Amino acid sequence: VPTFKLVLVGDGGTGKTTFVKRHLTGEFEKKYIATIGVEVHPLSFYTNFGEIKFDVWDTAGLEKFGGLRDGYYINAQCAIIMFDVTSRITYKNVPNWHRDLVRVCENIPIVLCGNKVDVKERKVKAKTITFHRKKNLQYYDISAKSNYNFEKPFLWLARKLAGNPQLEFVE
Amino acid sequence: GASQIVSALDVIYSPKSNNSQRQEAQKFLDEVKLCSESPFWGYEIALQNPTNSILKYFGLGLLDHAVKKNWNDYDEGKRVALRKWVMELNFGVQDYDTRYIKEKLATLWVEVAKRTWGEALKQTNPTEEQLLTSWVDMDNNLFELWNINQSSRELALIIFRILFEDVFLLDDLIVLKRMTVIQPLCVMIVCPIEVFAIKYKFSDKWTKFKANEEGWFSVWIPELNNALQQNNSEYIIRLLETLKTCLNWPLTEVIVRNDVLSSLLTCLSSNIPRAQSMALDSIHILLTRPYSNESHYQMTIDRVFDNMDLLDSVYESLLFDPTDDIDETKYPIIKKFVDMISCLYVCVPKIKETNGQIQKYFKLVLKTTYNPSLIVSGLTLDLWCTCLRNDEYLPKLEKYVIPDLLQFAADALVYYEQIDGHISKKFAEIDFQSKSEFQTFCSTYRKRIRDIIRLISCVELDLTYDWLNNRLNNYFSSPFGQQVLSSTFLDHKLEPYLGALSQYMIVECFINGCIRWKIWYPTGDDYDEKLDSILQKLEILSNQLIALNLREPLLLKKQIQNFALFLTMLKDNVLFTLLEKIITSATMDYPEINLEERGAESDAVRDLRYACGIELNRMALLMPESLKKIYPDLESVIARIMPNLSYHEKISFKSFLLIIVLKSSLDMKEERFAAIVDPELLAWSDKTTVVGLSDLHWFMERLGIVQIAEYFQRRDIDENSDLLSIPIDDEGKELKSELTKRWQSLFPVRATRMFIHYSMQSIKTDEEFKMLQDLWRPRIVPILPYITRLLYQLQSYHDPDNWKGLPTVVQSFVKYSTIERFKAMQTLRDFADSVGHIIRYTREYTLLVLSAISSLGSVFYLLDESPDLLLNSIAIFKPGSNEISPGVSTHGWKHIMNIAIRPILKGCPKDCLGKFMPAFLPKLFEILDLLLCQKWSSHTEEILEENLLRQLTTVVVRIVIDCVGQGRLNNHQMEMRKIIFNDLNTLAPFLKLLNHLISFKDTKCSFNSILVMKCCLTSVLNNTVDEYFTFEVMKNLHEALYAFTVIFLTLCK
Ligand SMILES: Nc1nc2c(ncn2[C@@H]2O[C@H](COP(=O)(O)OP(=O)(O)OP(=O)(O)O)[C@@H](O)[C@H]2O)c(=O)[nH]1
Ligand SMILES: [Mg+2]
Repeated sequence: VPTFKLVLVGDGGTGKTTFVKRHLTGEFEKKYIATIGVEVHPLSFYTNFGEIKFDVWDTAGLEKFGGLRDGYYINAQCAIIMFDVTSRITYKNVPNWHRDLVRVCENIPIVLCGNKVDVKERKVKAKTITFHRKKNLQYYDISAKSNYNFEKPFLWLARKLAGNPQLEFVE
Repeated sequence: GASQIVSALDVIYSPKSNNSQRQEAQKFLDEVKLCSESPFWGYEIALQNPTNSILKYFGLGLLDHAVKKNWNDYDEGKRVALRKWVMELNFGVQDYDTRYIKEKLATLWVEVAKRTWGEALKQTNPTEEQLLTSWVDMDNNLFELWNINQSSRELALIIFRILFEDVFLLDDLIVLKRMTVIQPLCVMIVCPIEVFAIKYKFSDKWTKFKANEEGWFSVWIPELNNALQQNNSEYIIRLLETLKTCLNWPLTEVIVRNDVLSSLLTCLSSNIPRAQSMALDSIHILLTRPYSNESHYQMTIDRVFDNMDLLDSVYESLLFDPTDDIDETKYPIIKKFVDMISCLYVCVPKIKETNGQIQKYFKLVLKTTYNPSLIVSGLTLDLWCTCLRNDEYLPKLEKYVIPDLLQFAADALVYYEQIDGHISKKFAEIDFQSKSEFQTFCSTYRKRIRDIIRLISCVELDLTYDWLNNRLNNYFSSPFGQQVLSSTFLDHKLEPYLGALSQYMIVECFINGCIRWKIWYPTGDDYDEKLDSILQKLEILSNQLIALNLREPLLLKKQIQNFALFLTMLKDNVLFTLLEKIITSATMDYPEINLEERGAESDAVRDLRYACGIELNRMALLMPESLKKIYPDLESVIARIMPNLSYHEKISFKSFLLIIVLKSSLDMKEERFAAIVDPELLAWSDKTTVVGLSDLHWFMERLGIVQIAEYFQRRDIDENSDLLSIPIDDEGKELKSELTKRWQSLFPVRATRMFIHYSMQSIKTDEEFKMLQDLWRPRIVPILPYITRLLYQLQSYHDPDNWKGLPTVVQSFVKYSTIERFKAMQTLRDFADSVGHIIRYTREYTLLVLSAISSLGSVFYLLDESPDLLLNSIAIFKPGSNEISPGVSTHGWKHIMNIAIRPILKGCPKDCLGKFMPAFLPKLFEILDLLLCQKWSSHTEEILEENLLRQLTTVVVRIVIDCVGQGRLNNHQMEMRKIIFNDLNTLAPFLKLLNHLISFKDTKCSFNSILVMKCCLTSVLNNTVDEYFTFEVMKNLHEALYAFTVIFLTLCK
């Protein structure tokens, strides 16, 4: 079966490690724990066209702790730029993460995710998310606390990688 | 040993390693990164391990950390050694270096350049050593790098890309401190020395930093041209990536001298999609950049507009069939291209059309407007609107594009989101997240299409009129047109109805255009006969539409709403010939359907009639004088129509007559007013009702709960049975209809509200206002007690302690009837919900009646019983348990305060304010205090309840700030403050209410109350009030702290 290395990147404390945890187990973590270095978590999905695996690299989002800050992107085959609508600073750093990312891997599919959409006090709004409209990035509002868009990023990336828009997940 | 580093890197990058040993290796490598001599180790690793890309990248990462975090600590020797190492690594690039290695080498070079390049220029005649430390050779070194080999050429291109991005496009902190010496140096290196001399007069110390005399542009562009001819795709893409960053800032002379735009156009005509995207971005940048010399700008726009055939060919090449699967490699390019084209229209007036450039441009824009995607068309709709609304362009469009743009806009005014398999949906799954966004965008798109049609009608009225006649005639002969004409009800989700509705929206747009023509035409001597022709054409169009005898109620509603626009213009005599048709067609009977069964057909007919009433009343308000000419014929017509018109609409037409009678300067107002009104308000004074209102049991009986009990008995309904499981039957429906019909006319709250509201809707003079007050005082003052009794009953209805006297059979039904939450009934639960709806609807209309009576001013406020009557009705006290109005919904209190109390306070005349407020406010504040205290004592559906409580609190806060304002004032607040503060009886409960607001859990309410206090402290203290304030306010309690300190300092004084 195919294995695609996915690098999950985003401003620290935006919910990167909660998202991959939620995909590993249906649980949810309340604590904010600063991830140190990178966490490697093999994900897998079942689809009408068999099985695929994402070897997700959950990178640390803080300057203090990013070990090989951008060395992790080497040989990446997809990426997710994670920011949370609750704070506009995390979104303002999206272009910086995109520079750091495409600089190491040119043509990989990249998905832009707005996290923590469950809370009604979103400070990032549709009129500001045009960054994705500009960079040809696929955007999704998501929440690790709500499954409504919890599978869209991986679905889109699987379609792009497999070259098969008809691919769809099942469980 | 480096072998340790290699092992650690393998541990990190090895898939099989667990995260714990990854943490171990990472900690080791962080210590290495933090070690002394880190840059030297990085350089050694990078130079010695060219084959292992991971390890080389790690070494470069060490160097980058050194230059990016320790540049301040290093002395001169270390800094020059770092520069030497970076330059040596860059010159050593080879074909086997991966792309990211080249990117990293370029990043190192750019960092060192930003931090050292040209720092010596700030001094006068810098020494040779100062030149060396400032990296005088950088340009010469790059020129060396450019010629080493192909890989070094690509590396140099990357270096330029990153350098210019950081210097100009991004907010780099290190550059903000050096702009004055970096940016001029960039301009120097790219531009020839001669060109540079023109803008800058600097001395020889600068020119020594330049090695390529002609500047780099003389190198990149010949390279780009030679790559294009050879069709070297990769090299073209790299060159465009570098060039895209350095077209905005540099001097225009170099751009023109090298003929950059020619190369960009050649790229754009190349089949390479990446090259096309880069070239479009570059051309847009080149068009929008600031030009110091306008001759160059003229040359640029002339070059673009002379190649409109090339752009059309490019667009044709980008197009693709989207039916099966949209091509995502070219769709973004199409969006970008069409985005560029939409920005060129500002250049049109400066183009000298020698060879039909403007014609070709506008036809190209129109061609891009036909694009299947709605985003692509939405890009150009704004262009079309702006071009149409600026008189400069209209000659050009008129001669070129208007007749075709009209046809498009007409054919594009459809409901995309509801058409099955529409080609536009294919792109919706890509451009939009969810159907909500798609529908919102479709609504905006159709709005802009309607604007286009409206403006085309305004500008080209005759052409559009001929086109419209032809279109409608062709349509209503088509089989869909015949189905629409020969049918009474259509699925308003299917092709026939949607098509007919689009035709009627087009007609509406034409009418709006005709209206705008009155303002748009320059009011010359020719204006009169032109407007006469427009009126005749509109009259003919309206007669043509009427002759179709359309009966589909939901389309007939749109037809009526369109005809409403005609009459804004049409003459007095034709006014009747149209109004009679409107009235007699909207109020037709529909034997095919039994009305009041709440079926879709009955709802459509009800909406039709309600909209007809609304339009008639709106028109009467707008032009009462015109309708005076034909008023008796309107009386005759409406009398003719009354028999088959339901009460809920008898009122809506009588209000229209009333508006004409009052505001049309028609003589003998009093008798007509009596004839219109007295029959409707008569129900209030009915003696059985006057006596009945004083008993709650009679009120329940009239509401029908006794009949509900009998119905339950005849069906053997167990009071404990779950009503939701029991279905409604024929007797249930009949009883529902009977009850609602009898109730509606028993308490004519709607009739009163309509008559009072429209009567006072607009007044010209205080004399007319006095006349209206005289007309209303005899009829309202005797009735106010009964309206307040009705409200009293509706309040006491919600109290469970009250309906305890009713039969046990119906207890659950009544209890359900009080449910608050937010189609035809099917179960007894729905029946109870409908009874609750009846009660709530009557409550809302009673509140609106009380609010409307307030607008009569002296008639209401000046009464002695107004405040007691109004308050006793709302606040239902009970002996013992002092809770106010038990069982009434919090949403109910929100509506009460928002509709009745707040407008009544706001509407107090200042001559009557002396009598009303001193008797009203005390009890009002006391009631509010007790209320909010009781509800907050109790503090998903629970979250919704809390939100409603917070809403009610905000409403009370709004009332308070209206009363005394917040921390400037107006006459109302200034006048009221005298009453509030002078009357201790008012002040005490006012202070209690304010304090309770201050201490409540909601942030906004508490903060706003704190501001009110901040604005109120200095006045209240100016005896018993003082002590009460001190004690309670202090024990209760960021300007809140400021107010607390002021209170302490003042009272403790
Ligand atoms: N409201 C909301 N909070 C979330 C959501 N997902 C995660 N969080 C919060 O995010 C925090 C988890 O911290 P992390 O996931 O480690 O933050 P991070 O993005 O991984 O950043 P680093 O730890 O620095 O790598 C918890 O406090 C959660 O409450 C979400 O979907 N909605
Ligand atoms: Mg984390």
